[PDB]
Formats: sequence, structure tokens, C-alpha cells
Amino acid sequence: VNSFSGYLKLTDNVYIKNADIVEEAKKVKPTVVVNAANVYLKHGGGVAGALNKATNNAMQVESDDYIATNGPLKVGGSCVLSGHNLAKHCLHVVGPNVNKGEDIQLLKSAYENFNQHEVLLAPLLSAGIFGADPIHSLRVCVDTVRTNVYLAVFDKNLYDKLVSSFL
Ligand SMILES: OC[C@H](Cc1ccccc1)Nc1ncnc2[nH]ccc12
Ligand SMILES: [Cl-]
Repeated sequence: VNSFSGYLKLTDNVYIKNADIVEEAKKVKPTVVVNAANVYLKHGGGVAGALNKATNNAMQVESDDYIATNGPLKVGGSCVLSGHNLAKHCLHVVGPNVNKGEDIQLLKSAYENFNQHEVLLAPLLSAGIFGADPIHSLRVCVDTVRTNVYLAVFDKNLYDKLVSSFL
């Protein structure tokens, strides 16, 4: 039993809810919140920009030190950093950004990072400003993640289409 509330159960391990991931993380304080990161951990917009704003830019400061030490992430890769005031940890995961021409096949690799954590609060990878079809992203999530994932879809209209169209 966990403290996530109001989700629809898509599968044995995948749940979905119309919610602002920022407000969800603040309420639940999950062990792991997933960020829709880029390889530079530049959290300028989308989910990343909003999560960073909620940390008063502490996420960006920590991320800049991480990049200075380690260099950029790989597309499809991840790193674990602090969750600041939002969660214990933040799993920064880089899904492909179609608006950069990045290979969409890497979306499965991106979701595989979730399997290293027993329970996660997450957005749909490569959705929003990363340019992928959120319906496809949900399918890859369900077919790749085996740990317990609580998906937050900010857009209510998009949420209804994902649920109604889910096979
Ligand atoms: O896939 C991630 C989606 C992308 C999206 C945004 C808008 C319309 C359609 C798709 N973004 C978010 N999901 C959950 N919480 C969020 N907080 C801020 C952004 C955000
Ligand atoms: Cl977005």
C-alpha cells in the first residue's frame, strides 16, 4: 500500500491520473520523481522547467555540478540526483526529442531506467515538447516498465484520449 490516490489502473503495475506532476510530488513526496530531462540537464521548459522552478532552481544548481563533473547524459540514459523538496530522489531520464530528430526507438531504453526503482511518479517520456505521440509513449511504458509507475498527465484532454484509446 502506498499514498498515491485517484489513479486509474491500466495494468498490474501501470497507473495513470490527470494531475500536475509538480503538485503531485509535493503532496505525495514519493521516493522517486522522474524528470523529463535532456542530456545537459538544462531544465528550461516542459516538465523539467516546472519541476526545477518548484525547487527554487536548486535542481538546476545541482545539475550543473553533475554535468561539470560527468559530462552529458546519453539519449535513453538517466542519472539519480536529489529530489529536493519534491521527493527523496529525482531520476532524470532522457527520452528522445523528436523536435531534434532523435531516434524514437530510444524511448524503450529510456523507460528501462524505471525498472531500477520499485515505485516511481513519472510523466510520459518524450511527450509534450519532446515531440512524440503520447499514446505511443504510454504503450512503450506499459510494455517496458515492470516496477510500479504512477503516471501524471497534466493535460486533461490528453488524459481522456489516453484512457479511452488504451488497449
Ligand atoms: O509528457 C509530459 C507532459 C507533456 C505535455 C504537456 C502539455 C500538453 C501535452 C503533453 N508534461 C507534463 N506532464 C505532467 N506534469 C507536468 N507539469 C508540467 C508539464 C507536465
Ligand atoms: Cl512538456
